Amino acid sequence: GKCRGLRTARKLRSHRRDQKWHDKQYKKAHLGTALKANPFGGASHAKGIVLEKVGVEAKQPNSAIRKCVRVQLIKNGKKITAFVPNDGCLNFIEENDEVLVAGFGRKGHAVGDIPGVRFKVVKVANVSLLALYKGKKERPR
Amino acid sequence: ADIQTERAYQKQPTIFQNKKRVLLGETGKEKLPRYYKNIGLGFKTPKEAIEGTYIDKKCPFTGNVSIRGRILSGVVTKMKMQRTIVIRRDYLHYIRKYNRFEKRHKNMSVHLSPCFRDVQIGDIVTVGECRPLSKTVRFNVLKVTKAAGTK
Amino acid sequence: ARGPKKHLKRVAAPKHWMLDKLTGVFAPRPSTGPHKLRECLPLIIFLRNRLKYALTGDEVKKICMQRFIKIDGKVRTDITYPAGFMDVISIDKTGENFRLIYDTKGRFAVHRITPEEAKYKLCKVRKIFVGTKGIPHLVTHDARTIRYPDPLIKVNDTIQIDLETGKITDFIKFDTGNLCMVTGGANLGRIGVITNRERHPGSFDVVHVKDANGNSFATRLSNIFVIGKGNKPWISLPRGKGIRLTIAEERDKRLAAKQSSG
RNA sequence: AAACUGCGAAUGGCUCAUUAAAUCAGUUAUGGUUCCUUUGGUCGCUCGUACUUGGAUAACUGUGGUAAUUCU
RNA sequence: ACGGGGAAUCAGGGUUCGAUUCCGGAGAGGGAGCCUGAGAAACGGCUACCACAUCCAAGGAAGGCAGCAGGCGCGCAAAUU
RNA sequence: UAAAGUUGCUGCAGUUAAAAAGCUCGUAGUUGGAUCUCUCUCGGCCGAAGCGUUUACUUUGAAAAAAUUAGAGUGUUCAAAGCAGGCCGCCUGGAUACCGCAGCUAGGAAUAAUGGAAUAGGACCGCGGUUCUAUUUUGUUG
RNA sequence: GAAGACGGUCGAACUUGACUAUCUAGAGGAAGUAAAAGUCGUAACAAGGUUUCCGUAGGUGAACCUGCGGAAGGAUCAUUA
Repeated sequence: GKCRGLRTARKLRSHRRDQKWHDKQYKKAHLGTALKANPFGGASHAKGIVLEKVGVEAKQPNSAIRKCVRVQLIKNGKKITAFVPNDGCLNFIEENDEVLVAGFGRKGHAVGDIPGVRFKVVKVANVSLLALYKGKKERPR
Repeated sequence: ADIQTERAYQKQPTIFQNKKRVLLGETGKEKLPRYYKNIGLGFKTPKEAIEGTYIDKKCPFTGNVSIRGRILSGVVTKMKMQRTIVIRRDYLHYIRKYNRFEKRHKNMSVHLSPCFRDVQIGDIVTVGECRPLSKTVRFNVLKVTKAAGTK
Repeated sequence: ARGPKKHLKRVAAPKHWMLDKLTGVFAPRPSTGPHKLRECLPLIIFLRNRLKYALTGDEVKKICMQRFIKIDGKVRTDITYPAGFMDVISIDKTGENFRLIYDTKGRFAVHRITPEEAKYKLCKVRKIFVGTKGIPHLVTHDARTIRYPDPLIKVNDTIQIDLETGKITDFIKFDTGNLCMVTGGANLGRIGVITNRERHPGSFDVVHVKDANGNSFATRLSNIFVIGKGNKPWISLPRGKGIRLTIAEERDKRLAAKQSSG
């Protein structure tokens, strides 16, 4: 059982401090290895240069070729695989051009079918993918 | 005893001991009145301070120390320094989240005037705040209360 | 910081000035003078915010530089001159005299006094000391030094100063049973008879005071200003006689006054 | 106008790199210190050319140097 | 990691945040040393070194926007010379 | 941040879902059984009348920037706001509460700690006892 | 009363030999994870065809096998003077 004494505040506080490190979320947030290992470096978005276009096979229950791009982040130079969400949107991206990439929605975790992909392309050539998909804007020549 | 143990002469700066007195008018020693003051706040000057021969400029009673500020208490923990002791102040600090307390302590170095002869380890001392007397010392022992088990 | 500060932010100004928050970034930093920065009312606040004789600081300066404003019988042209407790402000052009006197809310009231009352002021003696080959000296809260005071005058007493000559004409001792105002703390601006003084050597003496309505409070001795011998003040008091109504009685009085009109 | 003299330029504004009982906050102390200014006091309290003393230097005039300066 | 007043959230309890207009501290590219002054180890003061950098007739001279605008760079990220 | 009683003080779990050390001793830490209902100034209504071992606790009282928060008043045209305003020169605001912890203060005395004499070095007190106060009651050490 | 010199002091910095972190157009080992939709077997789940598992030690192209001691989470809560 736990200590119930008027002068056990030190023991209770120290035990909570120690046992908080056994929480995955707390340790990830407060240890610093996750921020060092995070390609964005704690940022919500990041810019990169599209190194190439790749096709990732969906995980076994599903069958599809998810169109991603290998990009290299400008801020630090890391190589990232970023999903290109909608259909035909891979036709908007051209190799060796600027691209704004966000997280995939699960805070550094792969989403759905696409394995090992935790980033998605948000903008290409400083115009959003949603504007290109709907025809609101066009690629700058 | 041997008051003059330092390289410089030891004397109370306010007492003139070189007054001219004829030999035949001697009653006891020629002339050495002892300077002492009564510190405030109801504290009693120790008898050893009034009838002593020690020279201590940091003494609250016969020295050049004015007591003002906080009056604290502690238990004597160490007496391994010259005219200085280390006392321990124990207290309970409240942690609000757990609605509880924890034992904390602070060690305080206080000047011990030689007027308090026979001061042991573990007895209570009432100290008063003064000007900085050294790097770490800012309190002077004003009262000594013996420990409960001391016969 | 290096050296002294010269500005006062409007929000760091004393709250009893009743300055608003949108007029500017700065409040008029009181000049050095007889009264402390937080226990004074600058001349600009008095002539602009309280009396509405001026709309801006430029108009306050225009009034002051015509030498129309006297403080304690002397013309002052400094618009941030610190006027404090008991100080007499005379505007001879409009023929009006005021005495800076605290409200029961702790604010300096616009308290108009007769020209006969404007001839003198009460001063709480801050210290008594002997200097200059045995000459006794007295220092008041107003920071004026008086040589050769009465031998009976002690610290915490109240003297009466004739502003024309600036010498003591009367004095009240600090005794139990004497009327007093409170010049600081939670009870600032309250007037009552001193009941008892509990002494704490090496610390702050506490003085207990009883209102004219029977309410008892307590302050530090440094916040007590003896006003009159017995229960009779030696100065005029504001419309509220130092009796601090609770919020319920204030509400009731306001409602009664409102319902009496129309 | 200029220039000499006096005063301010140590305030304000910016930023958060440093900094882990350090800063800071509340609480006290300076009887262990300094304090321009403001305000009040003191300022024939000293037993020993005056109906006003001396030499400069700016500004100004004039001569200049350097590629170049709020140089001189 | 500037501290605090405080902010977000919150049944009770808490959790996180506080560079940011108020108060206190610190700094003025990095260190160091001073002059004047009541007050500065001041940088819209000086002296030197370190880094960067401006003009030059090559002898020398002059620097300090974490002030207000504004520019470059950085970046996901922030306005008028 | 809540949801997360998935960090649990309130308030979680540990047989088999993750989990009690192989087992004992043991210092610090934490927690510990009953018990105890004048006032050495006294003057013919007033004051030199005492934290009276102490602390923790509790209830006060001081003292504690403003802004923010809560909150009183106030038809910004409503509201976020603001600290204004209102009445035919006059009248009225610019409140108040809260402000952990530590420090100061004063009542209570349950609860909790602590103390009082057992080698009597014990409480009250009549009787004594070996240095020594610089005020002596009015022509000054005559 | 200037330049200047000596000696101190504060002391930036310089030369010199010694002690952290990351990008790699490089090597070089044994590892882990995912896709194994391929081979070699069959270790485990039924007494899984040698009951399984734990500690330890040794040996195997591999799951594994064997010795010693333990457990039932056993395939026996039981076996009779």
